[PDB]
Amino acid sequence: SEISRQEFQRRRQALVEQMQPGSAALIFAAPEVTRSADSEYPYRQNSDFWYFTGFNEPEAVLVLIKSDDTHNHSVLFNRVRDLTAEIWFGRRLGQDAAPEKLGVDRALAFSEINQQLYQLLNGLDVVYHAQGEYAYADVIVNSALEKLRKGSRQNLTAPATMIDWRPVVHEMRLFKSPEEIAVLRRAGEITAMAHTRAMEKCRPGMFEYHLEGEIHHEFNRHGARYPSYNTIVGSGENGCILHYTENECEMRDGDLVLIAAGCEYKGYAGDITRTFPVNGKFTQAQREIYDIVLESLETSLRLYRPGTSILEVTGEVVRIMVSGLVKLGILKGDVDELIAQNAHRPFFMHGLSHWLGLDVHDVGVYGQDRSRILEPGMVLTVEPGLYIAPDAEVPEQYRGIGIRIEDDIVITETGNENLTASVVKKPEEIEALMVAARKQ
Amino acid sequence: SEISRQEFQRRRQALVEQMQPGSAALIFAAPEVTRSADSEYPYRQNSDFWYFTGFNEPEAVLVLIKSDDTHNHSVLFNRVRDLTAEIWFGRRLGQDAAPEKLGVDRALAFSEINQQLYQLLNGLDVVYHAQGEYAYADVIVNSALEKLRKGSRQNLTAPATMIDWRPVVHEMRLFKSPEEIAVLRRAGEITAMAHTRAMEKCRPGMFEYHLEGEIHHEFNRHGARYPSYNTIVGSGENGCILHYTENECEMRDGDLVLIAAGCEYKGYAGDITRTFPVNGKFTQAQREIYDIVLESLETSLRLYRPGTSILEVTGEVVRIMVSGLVKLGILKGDVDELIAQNAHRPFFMHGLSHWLGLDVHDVGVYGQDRSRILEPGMVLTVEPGLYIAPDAEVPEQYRGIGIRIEDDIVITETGNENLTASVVKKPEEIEALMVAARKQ
Amino acid sequence: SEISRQEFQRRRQALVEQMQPGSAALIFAAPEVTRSADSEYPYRQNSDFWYFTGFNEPEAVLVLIKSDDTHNHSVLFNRVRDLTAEIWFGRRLGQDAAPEKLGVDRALAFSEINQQLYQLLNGLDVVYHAQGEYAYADVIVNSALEKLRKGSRQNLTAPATMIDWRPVVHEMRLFKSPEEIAVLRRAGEITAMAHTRAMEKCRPGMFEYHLEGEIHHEFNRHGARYPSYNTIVGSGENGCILHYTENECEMRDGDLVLIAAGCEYKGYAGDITRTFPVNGKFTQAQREIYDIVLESLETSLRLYRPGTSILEVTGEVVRIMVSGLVKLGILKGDVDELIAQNAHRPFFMHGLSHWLGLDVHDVGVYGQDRSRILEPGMVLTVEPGLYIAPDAEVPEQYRGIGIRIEDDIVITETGNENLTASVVKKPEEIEALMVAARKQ
Amino acid sequence: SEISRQEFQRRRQALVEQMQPGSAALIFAAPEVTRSADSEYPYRQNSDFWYFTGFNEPEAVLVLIKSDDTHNHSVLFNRVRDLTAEIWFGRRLGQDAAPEKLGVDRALAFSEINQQLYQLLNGLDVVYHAQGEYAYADVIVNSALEKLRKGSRQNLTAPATMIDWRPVVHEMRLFKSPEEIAVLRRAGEITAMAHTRAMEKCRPGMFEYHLEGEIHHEFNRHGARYPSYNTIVGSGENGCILHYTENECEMRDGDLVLIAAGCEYKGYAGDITRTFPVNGKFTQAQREIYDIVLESLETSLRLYRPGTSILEVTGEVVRIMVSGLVKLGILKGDVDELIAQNAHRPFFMHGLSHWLGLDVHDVGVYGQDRSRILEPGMVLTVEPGLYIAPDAEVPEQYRGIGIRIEDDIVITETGNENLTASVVKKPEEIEALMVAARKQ
Ligand SMILES: [Mg+2]
Ligand SMILES: [Mg+2]
Ligand SMILES: [Mg+2]
Ligand SMILES: [Mg+2]
Ligand SMILES: [Mn+2]
Ligand SMILES: [Mn+2]
Ligand SMILES: [Mn+2]
Ligand SMILES: [Mn+2]
Repeated sequence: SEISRQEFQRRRQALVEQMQPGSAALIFAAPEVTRSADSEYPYRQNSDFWYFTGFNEPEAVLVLIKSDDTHNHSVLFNRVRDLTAEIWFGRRLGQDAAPEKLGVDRALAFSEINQQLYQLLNGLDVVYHAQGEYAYADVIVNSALEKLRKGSRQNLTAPATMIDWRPVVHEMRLFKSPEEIAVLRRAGEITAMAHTRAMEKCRPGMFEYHLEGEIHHEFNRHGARYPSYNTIVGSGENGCILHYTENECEMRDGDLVLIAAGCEYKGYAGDITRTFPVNGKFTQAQREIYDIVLESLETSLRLYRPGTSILEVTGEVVRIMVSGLVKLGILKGDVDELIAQNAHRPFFMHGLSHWLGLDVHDVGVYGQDRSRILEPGMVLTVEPGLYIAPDAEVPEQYRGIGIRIEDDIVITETGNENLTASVVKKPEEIEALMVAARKQ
Repeated sequence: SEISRQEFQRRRQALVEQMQPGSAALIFAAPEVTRSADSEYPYRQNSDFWYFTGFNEPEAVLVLIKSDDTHNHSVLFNRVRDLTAEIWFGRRLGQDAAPEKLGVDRALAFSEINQQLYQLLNGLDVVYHAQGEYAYADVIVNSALEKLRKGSRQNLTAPATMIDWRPVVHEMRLFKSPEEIAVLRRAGEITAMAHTRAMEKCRPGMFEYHLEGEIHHEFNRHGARYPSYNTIVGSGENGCILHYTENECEMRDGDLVLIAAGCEYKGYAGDITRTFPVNGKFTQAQREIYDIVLESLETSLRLYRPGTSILEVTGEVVRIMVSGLVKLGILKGDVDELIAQNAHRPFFMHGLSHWLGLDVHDVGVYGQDRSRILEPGMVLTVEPGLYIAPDAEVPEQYRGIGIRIEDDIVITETGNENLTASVVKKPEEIEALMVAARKQ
Repeated sequence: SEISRQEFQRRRQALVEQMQPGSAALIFAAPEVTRSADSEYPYRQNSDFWYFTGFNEPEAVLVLIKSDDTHNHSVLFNRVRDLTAEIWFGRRLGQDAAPEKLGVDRALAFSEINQQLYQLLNGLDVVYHAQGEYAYADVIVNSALEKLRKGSRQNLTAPATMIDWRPVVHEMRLFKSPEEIAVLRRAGEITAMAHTRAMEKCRPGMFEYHLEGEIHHEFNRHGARYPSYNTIVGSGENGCILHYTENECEMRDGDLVLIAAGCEYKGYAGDITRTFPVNGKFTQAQREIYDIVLESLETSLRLYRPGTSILEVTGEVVRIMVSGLVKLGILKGDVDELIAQNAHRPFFMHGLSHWLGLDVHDVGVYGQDRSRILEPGMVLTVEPGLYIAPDAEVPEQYRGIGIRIEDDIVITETGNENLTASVVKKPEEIEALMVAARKQ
Repeated sequence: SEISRQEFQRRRQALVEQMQPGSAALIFAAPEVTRSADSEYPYRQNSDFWYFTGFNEPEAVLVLIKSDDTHNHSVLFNRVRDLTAEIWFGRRLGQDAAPEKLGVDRALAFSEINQQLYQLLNGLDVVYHAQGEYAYADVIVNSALEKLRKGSRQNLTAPATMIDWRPVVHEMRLFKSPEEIAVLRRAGEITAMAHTRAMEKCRPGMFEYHLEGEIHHEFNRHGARYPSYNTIVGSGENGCILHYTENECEMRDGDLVLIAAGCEYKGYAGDITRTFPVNGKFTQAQREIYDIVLESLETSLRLYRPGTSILEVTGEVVRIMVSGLVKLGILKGDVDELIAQNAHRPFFMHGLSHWLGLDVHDVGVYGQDRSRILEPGMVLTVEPGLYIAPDAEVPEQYRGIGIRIEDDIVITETGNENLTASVVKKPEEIEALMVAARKQ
């Protein structure tokens, strides 16, 4: 699946619909980024710029002008075409093709932006700009307003009101359209297929990085060239470190392995976590921690629906975890007291769920302590985990265990749809998958 | 292979050996880098910082102080240890472990650098600093010198002489040690193995990006997690674009495919280019252009040795190319005149060779028009190419063809060693390899 | 006269009255300014900061917070008291005295501003700030908003709307109160008294700078320590240069001298220009140019009233000037055509009138081509001039003559009040004043 | 007196004589400076720029290039001429006149500096630059070096060594030439004449600022338009504040008045302090403190000579002060112990002497605790003072007294010359001068 021109158009109109009359919205592209010396990282367009343009070039600015409640138009600044530059660093849209390709009214050369932008802004009342987002953008916008302010003898005037569009735009991205969901559904399928391959490929003696390569190859072959975030393969005690990306260790028979990987497909992010035995068979100590994390996930998946919140479902997961850990002797005392003492926090120290979208940790307001009432169209992760440090004062068999199980869901009219259930998580189904592969 | 502690030590002493008495050299680490929102790219240490420390953390500064011709010592500023931070973003060396692990005399907290650095610099005559390399570094160094200048009532004084260490350090990196060469030799083997796999895997109907995934998987499985540069898979007319990285097109039976990929192994870069038929069989038009590019490579490999230069070997390649193109009717006129008219340049528009090392386009002085006399220990690429644009006024059969063949060599006492000959380039050996794979 | 506490209070309330509910206005003080090395210029408070505080310290910020339509309060950040610092660089208000002295609700240490300001702004909808006014201020405000934006996990939120208060505040300053006018009336008397002294003191052989010293001494003795702008004493051909401040030349018998000086009294600016013979007797050529400039001034003073504009009165002055210059042969042709050709502009090349107040070139909107309808309370200068360059192609006797006559007026309910008529401008009254002094 | 072209030439050659072969020295002019809105302070050229050019324009850069030990030349960047701009903001030298007027080899337009400077610097080994002196200068120089560094394919190269010229240039300014001394001698005469006038004019009932106006008028009439520093008139308890410039108080019969004023004449600074009774007659308590300060000055003036130091003469002054204060009961205990306890410091808390020159607090190295051996040609102030705070626990009659007496001297071959003895300081000679004036 993909995002059509029509959808990019609707999004711009949805934004403009909310802008005041006599205003201009300025959305800048991401700068290129050095990796070392003159070699650069693969380009990643700014998410908000991408959201409105589907245009993957740097040195580009969308300008949406609203004259009144029925009049508005779009100017794109982008790089001019250049034979030399393209024979080297590759094709560019240019100005001729831009209006038709991107559905914008006008297209001007980025090199002229300092001589043009202030003219577009002259006489307006409001300018919507994301201050401090990019330095070069602030330079451009401040430079344009200075011309207008100091140029009253040339009958210029600056908009006196600047407004952050980020709250507005991020509220928009918080609610996914059917097109967005179809794309995310596929990023789900692709990411899940990679996690299955990792489970099937893993043998003791392989390195954590070998499963990374397997996952990335799978993303790639389905047309998801880059991951959504730096992949984590934490075997053994490395699984207790939430952002472990060294992936440098030999995987040992007896250890668990926590794999956290996500693809980026048409800009949208998959994000799955699966934990499993390197030797294909859970031990009793591993099962005892795993069944608690799994029940937390399965209950959350039953509970997530419109009307509830992340805060609320989290309360149910806390209860499941404290109760489970008491029964294992990892915690001692009354369950209810232990909850009010947050006794779980040394072992489960992150949130249950985050928004998912163009960014893996997606934009949108959570509300105080994530108490926001969920509504259909919201996409989020469900990711309970338990992490018992190597030197935790608990029964020995639980020390140095890190387990997380993460799924991606979308809130629907009567509950949620699970986008990542195509990769197994029930421990017997994991063990069966892995036994199958060792045959073949 | 790898780089030992001893080697990192020697390098620092080699630098200090050249510093003046009463001086301090300041080498800063690379900053982390955003990819989108709060997710970051995989960390890539500054090459010069890596060269002297083998230390892959940000927020770290090497300070080498030379008191006189026999007295000198090293202070490392690096991040302090922090349980919380490491449970999240992963392990850190800290100050306790640093002196022993990295072979430095002292280790201080980066957070204290503003309160400490000016003390280290007080009373010196010279400070070696790479101005404009990183903004945060310039802020730190300028801030330290301002304290010293304005603090004469506290008996402080600033070094009045600042010197760029980059010329000195890059001259050092231009000459590889036996350890460096062993590492580069393996980056050669790994990169070559990937290009062979790409040749064996390619079928018509596959996308350019599918061969990218095959190459990256191969790098990964040999412990080269990231490439040295953004991989190019240019099939058909896409091969005429020198930095084509979209890799988005279906590969067609009849087209050639130019694959330019390199691994990064222990920090050092492989860089290979191979061009071949998507269907495993060169056409006559393809052979006619390929044999010219290949003869250029084979002659260059015979000629490269101590005493000659890149400029000089390039002259021989120009002659081979002009002569070849005349015989095909791509160029008309006297060969010698055509050379003095640079008639080849529309078709071969980049250099023959670049330095290779910690950076793929490696540091070191080429001399005017790359006329520098080569010496043993120099590592460089040999990469002739011919690119006939789709709309070139030449016989039709040559239009839209892009061919390059690149090998990595090291200059030795009596010639060069080819690090990448383990992947085939003779057209019959390419066709044989590909026929073999299609069986299976 | 002076400005009371009550007036400073009213001004703040007038500003707040116009702010939106749930907003904060941030007004910063001027930075100290180096003259050479470590010696600084006399401090000059930012006019807008002065306008609301009457507080002549740097490192100070007024914060006016509007909670709703009946609730609002003021926090002043200012420098803490310090015995050492004051024994050196002089007294400071501190925080204890500030609420009572300046009539503000709270007073905090400027050194704490980064730790406090974001707390004041948390949860508001609008912040009024003058962007690009001072660099240190922008750093402070951007820093405060970044904390609030990135701090949603600490239940912080930034105002999404920033608004320039300058248009609002400058509209306020455009209309002077009775207190302001009494002060300006005295700045008028003082400035006029200086121009009379200059006329009485001038002999041929004195230098232009000697009359500067006389003027400044007069300002000083009436308690106007500094001038409003750099004083101009342009004798002879130096009078053709509108901002001639070298004042370095010997004044010659036969030349005219244009003196443009203004005092600064309680922050408010006088601005007078008078031109006169260095030898106390106008020649015929001087009278012929002088009578045109004078009639322009006298007619303008009759015409200036509520209902008309500067543009309109300027049209009458153009007519007077073109007609006068035709009769002298300086211009040739029909008067009406010459006006439509702007034939006067080589000789009268600046505006007739500028707003006067806390700044000599005072704030407030002129409207296109200064067409704004005048209203009572507006203070402005009336300053026609004619400047015949030394090499102008006109009759010899007019070359190298520069004459301007400037008065300060305030628009009243039925016309204007002249604040500077206490210094003579009729040529016979100038000559009489000067003859009297020579006795002284 | 004044500074000739020849002297400016010698100074440049003296600098070049010390530069390395293959180097360029870059000396930038001062930027204009805002006072309020669009009105600016009187221009004050950077002292070091003035020192080598005698050129009082902004947007100007001296470039001294040293090719070898006998070859060197000067390029001045300065503002181009412009009719419009000069008819407004006044005359400019331009490029045509500059070589002859300023004795430089070449003169280029400042507007071209970014396109030219890097060409001048290309291929050099050293560039002398004052980093952090002015922001615009650092931008220019960093910009020029970046072009050269990144432009090796255009056979450019940057000087790898940057050196601060300030230590070198300030050592030069520390030793005044006969021309400089003649100028300083006159700045002495002028400043002294102002202090005499202040003594003769002062009556009780006058304000501190009235004597400021008298002093400035005197500076002005001798052709010293601006003071060297912000004038201090501290009567009564205001005299205990070392940098008291409010000068806002009525001068009371019975109080002392400390006047600290200095002129700026041809760029060079006078700096005199005199203290005296507002009513022309010292009381006994005033005499008792005054005679200690005066004996300190008179002994210092006998002692200052080549071979001694400021530190050393200061030791003698400490002894005089401690002994004097003991005899008055202001200090109790053994004199020698009290000295080793620095018991004087609450009452005499600044240095005895500072370098004087183009800056009042002039450049040049003092050595640790001002221990530098004095040599002929050094110009410095001699300024002992005693300041008894209003709430000091000492006999009542001494509280709230501030007395300083400052003279300017130049070290000669066999002692010093007093430049400011033309204004009286013996108390009977003060009282006589003041009685004479009252007749006016
Ligand atoms: Mg265990
Ligand atoms: Mg073809
Ligand atoms: Mg004349
Ligand atoms: Mg007393
Ligand atoms: Mn997640
Ligand atoms: Mn290459
Ligand atoms: Mn005026
Ligand atoms: Mn002094």
